Amino acid sequence: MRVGIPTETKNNEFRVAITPAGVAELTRRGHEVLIQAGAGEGSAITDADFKAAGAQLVGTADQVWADADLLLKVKEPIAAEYGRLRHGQILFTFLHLAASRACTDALLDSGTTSIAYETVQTADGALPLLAPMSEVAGRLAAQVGAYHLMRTQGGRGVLMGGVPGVEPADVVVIGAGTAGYNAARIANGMGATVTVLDINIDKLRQLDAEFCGRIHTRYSSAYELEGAVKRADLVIGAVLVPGAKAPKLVSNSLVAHMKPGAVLVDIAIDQGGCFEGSRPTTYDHPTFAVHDTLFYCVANMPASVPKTSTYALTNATMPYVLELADHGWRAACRSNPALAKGLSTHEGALLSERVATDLGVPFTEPASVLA
Ligand SMILES: CNc1ncnc2c1ncn2[C@@H]1O[C@H](CO)[C@@H](O)[C@H]1O
Repeated sequence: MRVGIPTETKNNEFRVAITPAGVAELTRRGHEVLIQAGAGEGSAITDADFKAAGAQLVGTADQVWADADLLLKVKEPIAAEYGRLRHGQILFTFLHLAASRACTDALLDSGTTSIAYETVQTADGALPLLAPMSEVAGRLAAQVGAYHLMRTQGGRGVLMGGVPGVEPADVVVIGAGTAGYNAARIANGMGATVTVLDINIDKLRQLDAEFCGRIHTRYSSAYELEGAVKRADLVIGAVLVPGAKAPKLVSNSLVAHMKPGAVLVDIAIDQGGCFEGSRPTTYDHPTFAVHDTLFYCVANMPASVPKTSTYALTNATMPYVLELADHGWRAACRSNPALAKGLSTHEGALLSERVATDLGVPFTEPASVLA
């Protein structure tokens, strides 16, 4: 058994799918760990750090993919990587197959076995590998929203927390899930007057207790959302629905009635976004205009703080990585139903019903390959 970790190849993808701690634990259990030279540098992990932990440093991506029985990544394989996919390999990474027929087809045709980080799901319904990325994105949303509120960024020119005697930014967070909770928490810590909207009153009750009412909570009726958004300096869209696409909760018509220079940060942009006018941008020109407002729609936000997010992710993936390495995909999935819910492809079979219907291709019951 060799576990291989290649360098991430997507635009501004600085994260890596393992850290020296994880390398140490794998090598201690008798597994070889092959890591592409430079793979951790985006995350401030040097080749020397990885080697001291037991990793075999490999000069090329091609050798990692060729030699590895278990291949750990952060993002989905891109076109340039399709020719590296292999029948006898297990790939464990964020896949988002519903968003790519091409990626889905590449995995099936290769016959490879793949497990998606984002559909690994515990009995209580939680998504333990997606969770830390939602936490990072939410906290990032507050700090990037604060920055783009500066007049020198085209924003309204409002300081998050005000100063004594002067109004703070009015911040509206749409969605009180993991991402939204974390956005409201940081925005609140910066001094902003934060209102969180959700249709799940239990989540609002949780926010109300945690901050003793300092974070305002409003039931998200259409009337309430319009009114709050109209008054906001900063709107953070954090309604991320697990699976298919995000609802368009904020219309361009509504945007036209917003304060000039208001900033809208969509952290559901990887699901088409929850604003109507949202188009996925990137760090080069992260913002565009919509009716005198500024939209921030950068996809893959956690990639911008890789030192943090590499650890957040791999801390969460570690026990699954160890199970897969120790026991192989089938035994691991048989023993751990949370991991089985991530099973995506195997030997040309597509194993996600939700992915299959969204693409309109056949689905093979996961039970048929596990039992
Ligand atoms: C108005 N429409 C809406 N407004 C506010 N939150 C919503 C919403 N639709 C879904 N959500 C919430 O989004 C959160 C995270 O996806 C969940 O807590 C949902 O309850």
